[PDB]
Amino acid sequence: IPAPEIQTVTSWKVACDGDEARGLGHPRVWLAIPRDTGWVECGYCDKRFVIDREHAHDD
Amino acid sequence: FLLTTTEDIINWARNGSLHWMTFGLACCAVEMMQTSMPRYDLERFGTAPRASPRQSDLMIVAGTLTNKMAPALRKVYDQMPEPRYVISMGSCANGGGYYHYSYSVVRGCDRIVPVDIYVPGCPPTAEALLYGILQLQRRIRRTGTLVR
Amino acid sequence: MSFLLRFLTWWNSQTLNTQVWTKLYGEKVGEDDQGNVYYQSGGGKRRWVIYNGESEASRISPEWHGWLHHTYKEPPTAAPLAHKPWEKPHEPNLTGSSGAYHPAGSLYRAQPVERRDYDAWQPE
Amino acid sequence: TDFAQRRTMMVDTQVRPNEVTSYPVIEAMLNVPREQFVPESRRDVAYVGNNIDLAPGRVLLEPRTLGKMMDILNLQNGDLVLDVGCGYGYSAAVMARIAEAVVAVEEDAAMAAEAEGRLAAQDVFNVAVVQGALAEGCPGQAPYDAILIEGAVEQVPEALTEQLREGGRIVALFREGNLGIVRLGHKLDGRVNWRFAFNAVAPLLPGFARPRGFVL
Amino acid sequence: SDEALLELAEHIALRRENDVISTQVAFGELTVNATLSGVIGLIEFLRNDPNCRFSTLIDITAVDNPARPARFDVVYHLLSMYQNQRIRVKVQVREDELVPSLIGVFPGANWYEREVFDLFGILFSGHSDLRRILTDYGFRGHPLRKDFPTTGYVEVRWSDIEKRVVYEPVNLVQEYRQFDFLSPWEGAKYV
Amino acid sequence: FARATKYFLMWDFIKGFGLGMRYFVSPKPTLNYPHEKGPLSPRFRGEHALRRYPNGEERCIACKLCEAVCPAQAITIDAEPREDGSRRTTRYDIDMTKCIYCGFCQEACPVDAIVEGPNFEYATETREELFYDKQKLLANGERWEAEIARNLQLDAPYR
Amino acid sequence: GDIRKNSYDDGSMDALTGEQSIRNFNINFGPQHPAAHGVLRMVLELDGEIVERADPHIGLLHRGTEKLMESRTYLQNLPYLDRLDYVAPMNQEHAWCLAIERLTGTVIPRRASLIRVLYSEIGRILNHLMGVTTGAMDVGALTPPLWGFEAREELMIFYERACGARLHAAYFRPGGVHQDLPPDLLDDIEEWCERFPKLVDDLDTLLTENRIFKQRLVDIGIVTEADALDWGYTGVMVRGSGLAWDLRRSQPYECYDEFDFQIPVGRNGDCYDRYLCRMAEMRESCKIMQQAVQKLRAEPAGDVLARGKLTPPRRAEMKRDMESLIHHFKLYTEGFKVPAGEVYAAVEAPKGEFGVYLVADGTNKPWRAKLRAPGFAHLQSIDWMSRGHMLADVPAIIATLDIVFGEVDR
Ligand code: SF4
Ligand code: SF4
Ligand code: SF4
Ligand SMILES: [Ca+2]
Ligand SMILES: [Ca+2]
Ligand SMILES: [Zn+2]
Repeated sequence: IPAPEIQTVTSWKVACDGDEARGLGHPRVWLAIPRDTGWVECGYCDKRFVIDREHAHDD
Repeated sequence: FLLTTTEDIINWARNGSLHWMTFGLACCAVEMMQTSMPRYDLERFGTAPRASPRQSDLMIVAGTLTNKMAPALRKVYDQMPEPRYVISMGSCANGGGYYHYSYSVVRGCDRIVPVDIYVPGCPPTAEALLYGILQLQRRIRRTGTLVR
Repeated sequence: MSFLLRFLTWWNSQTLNTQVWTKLYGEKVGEDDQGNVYYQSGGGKRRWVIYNGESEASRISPEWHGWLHHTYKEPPTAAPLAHKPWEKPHEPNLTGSSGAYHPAGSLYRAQPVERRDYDAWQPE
Repeated sequence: TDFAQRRTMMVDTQVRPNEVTSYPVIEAMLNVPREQFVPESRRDVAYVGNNIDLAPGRVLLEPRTLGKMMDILNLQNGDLVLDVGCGYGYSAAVMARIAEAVVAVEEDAAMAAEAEGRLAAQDVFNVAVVQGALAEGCPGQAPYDAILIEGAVEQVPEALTEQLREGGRIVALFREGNLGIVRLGHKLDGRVNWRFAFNAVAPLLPGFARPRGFVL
Repeated sequence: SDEALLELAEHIALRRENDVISTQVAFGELTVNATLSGVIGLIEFLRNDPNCRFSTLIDITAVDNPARPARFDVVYHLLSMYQNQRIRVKVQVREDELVPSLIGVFPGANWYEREVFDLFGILFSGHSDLRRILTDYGFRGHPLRKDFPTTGYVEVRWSDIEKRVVYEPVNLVQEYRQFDFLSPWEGAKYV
Repeated sequence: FARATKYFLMWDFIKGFGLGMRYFVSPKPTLNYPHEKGPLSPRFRGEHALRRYPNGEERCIACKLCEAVCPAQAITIDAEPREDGSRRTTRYDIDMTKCIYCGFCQEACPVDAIVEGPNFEYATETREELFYDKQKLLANGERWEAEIARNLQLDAPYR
Repeated sequence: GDIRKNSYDDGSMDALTGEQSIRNFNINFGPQHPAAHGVLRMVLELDGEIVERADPHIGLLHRGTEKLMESRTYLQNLPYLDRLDYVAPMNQEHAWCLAIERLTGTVIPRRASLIRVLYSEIGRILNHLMGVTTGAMDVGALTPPLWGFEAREELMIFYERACGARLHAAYFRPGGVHQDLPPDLLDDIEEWCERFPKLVDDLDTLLTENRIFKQRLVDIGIVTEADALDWGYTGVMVRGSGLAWDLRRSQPYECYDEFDFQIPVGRNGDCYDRYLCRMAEMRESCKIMQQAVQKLRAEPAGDVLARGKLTPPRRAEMKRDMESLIHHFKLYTEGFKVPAGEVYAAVEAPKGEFGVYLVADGTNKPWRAKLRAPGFAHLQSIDWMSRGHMLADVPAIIATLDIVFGEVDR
């Protein structure tokens, strides 16, 4: 199954809430992108976050 | 043609003069009553109440049917002259509703009498019932004959 | 027989007295893709639709449903509803037809889905 | 206690509204004192709408059950009736006011002796109490026009239904688990054909159970 | 009203010592536990006594407690419009024990005792018209006992063969689901 | 005497006739159904639907809070890990003849997956058409999403 | 108190009266009968149309609510209350909430308290409009119900705009009310209150001084103070006899102390007095609705639920904070626990005193829930009330008692 949505990020920790205004999404969760695979998927909405390795900024 | 146009006239008269028995069991009867009140005026369709089953064409099972009541509902249905139509109104009559797992409730009025239309809701709004009555009219137009 | 249909029936787009009333007091608000025409009186105090074909209340699409039921003030002509690309077109009530929904195990289906919850051993 | 008012109330509210139209039955139930036909300890509850326990596994049937049971037997002035399991004899006394004579069969010598004493004290003379096993009936005085079985059965033995006259009626309460069906039988061409009458419950009589063994 | 209800409870305990087993005031309500043999005398005293004028019978009900030697509680709720107070009377009843009827005091007790008899199977002595009031004619069992199933045992259907509405054993297309949510943690009672 | 005089002149009947005639010539509030409809608020509890996210994925994650809260036990759910490992239902049934249309399920849902929509005109000719399966509920959500989403926005400040 | 053997002013005794009464004129009055509310089977014994015995058979709408309640949580049981005296559902919800709140020792927010008073009085008008105008239909007046039920239609729209349901709101919750009212809804309730007295005048003009109406109600169903105490009368059934008893004053609950309203009472205790009392109560409820809307506008913004350990959090908090998500998850599945104890919580429902006798045992489900319906006690007295009257008076007597069988049978 292909992801419903891909976002490219420059951080190894992302937050997802369904992108919906003022309580219309899902509970807000923080996800960790593994340094091995470089992507993580939201357990609520299945959105995939993919790391931009060259610009990935460690915090 | 003669016979199909004859049935069309019969279906037209039966749809335009659909008299329903004064028969309400529970809180679905409150919304059924609102359907005949000024906001909706069910009677403007020719759909008027009749106290006696001998003058009724339509039974609206509006409310919970208990085991103790089931013989009485069957009796007055049996005393409707034919054609007779039945509308099941609301969750209790449709399938038992909130009391489906009770010891004293019939789990759906179609265990007692045949049903033509099921109206969903608990209760269906007065407008939802009016929609259901017009769906019965479509059904009669689609399939009505001299028998029913 | 067009006029007679209007004179004798009440399920074909409007009765004759509904048409007269609309002409006297109706103000056109817009149209939907089925050709149903929407009207108002008193600037939206009263709102009604003239059906193109059979007068079936389930033909009103979600585009106009909110306005027709006074949920929203403004018609979809002035304030159109936002639609997602995965949405599907409106369907009326299909109950008396062959397109009616039926459960997968229904005898109407003609291929009712067979159900089981264990795998049986098969002899060699 | 004003048992007369309780008796009238029992007929008005438990018998009449339950499709008991036979006026002979209504007249009989309005007159036979129910409290005189129950154990002394049950005297104050003689007119309650429930089965009265007489002995382990034996009851005096509820007024609705007996009223409807007698109404469908449709007893005539010339009828000879077999009342199986008469208990203290209340049912026999009621039927004695309609039928010509009643043969009341009881299996407990304690209840059979009390039935005779209580039946006599009410001046009931067309009722003979015969002591013996319920499932046997009383074949000495057969054939009978009607048979009433006063407790739940699973099967009615052929020996019992042979004591029924051709064209005779038998009414029995059948038990299928938690379900009780009163059925009315008619003897035709030697076979008793059973039909549904109404739903009511009572404990199973001793000797009327069915043969139930191992089933895979 | 808490001091008032405690004072009233002493008045009742004093004047009807043998009727009263104990009294309690909890959640602003006075409950009197009474003996079965003295309940009618006590309720009569409560109705007529000047200090406690409980001339309205609010209702009578029962509670089932299968873990107890006397499994049933019969509960009398009484209101006084003149004193503007309420009281609850509780008596413990064993299965097959008879409860004296209150219809001599309150004619309106008649239907409440029929309901207790119907739904719990408790018989009342001295009742003029004791028959089932809420269940179907010839119903088997007493549904509000904790050991009676929610769905009962039998259900009705119209039979085309008998041309009657007949009873049949219960068959559920979907069996009743009874979720168990209760947590294994009670929590604390902080001082 | 004054009351006796007025009854002789039928004043109570005359007043009624006059009141009747005042109503006779007054506007009628009757709706011209099906052309004209009653008012529905955004909170109206109508037909059930299963919603999707703006990205097209199902919102339901098979938490079963709706099935647990349902007073009528009208909801039946079975779930497995999907092929991609996602937590999703394989069965989601609502028995619409058991449902009491209370809206507890949409209150319990943590992701706004199950809602009661604005539709109320779906009377059926057979009872089994009211046993809604997952695809039927999702089809309702795909057809009614635009109105459902707007109603959620309107009532969000009160939820 | 038994008239079956006729007694004549000339002392005559007929030969037939001597015989025992075996063949009596018994008639099923209901269930399928316009005056029987669909589910009343009253067996009447008539003697020249004089009612000599009335034997109500009830239970034709008994659905085992009290048994069904024992296998559900406290929140899952709230909609069952809606469906007892279903003409005014939120008034019945109130007793359930009050009982739980007392056992848990919970205080509800001020705004929720005002809303409960507001919609309780809407329910009283919803009930009295139904009772008075269908009571008029019982004595042959066709028009009053049509006028009254148009006003009911407007009030049912106020129901729907608060909770999304026209009848079975499930709106009062343990801990307050589910949602806050939109400001435009308060404007519309105020606008409706300004018109409503005009309808009450019109109904009064049509009925109150009509000679036919008076001859159908005056001196019918007379109740004395002593009769009221025999049969557990409450509500208008006692106030019509002149007893100024109203639970909102005698045993105040919510915030009724700070509202201004009066208690109508009758002097003759007949069907006419109880009709006048109900018409007057409708005017008083309209005034309360006006005060409540003014208080709600003057209130500072606040919550409508107690939150805490009793009610779920708001949805926005549920989707952001870990504690809120847990409390949402747990309170919608297990629900709150109610400490062991027993309470009887009563309200002045539109039909009389409605009460819940709740036995809690410390778990999340009621051990026993006994529902005290005012109509159960009122209907039981119909035999005494109807004895001696004619058959035509029976529908008027059924009306005056204000019976709905969702609560009689439960
Ligand atoms: S379906 Fe709902 S509204 Fe209709 S009778 Fe049953 S409980 Fe009442
Ligand atoms: S609306 Fe209520 S009864 Fe219907 S599915 Fe949702 S929670 Fe269950
Ligand atoms: S619809 Fe909502 S509450 Fe129900 S299982 Fe899906 S996510 Fe959970
Ligand atoms: Ca995926
Ligand atoms: Ca007499
Ligand atoms: Zn996400």
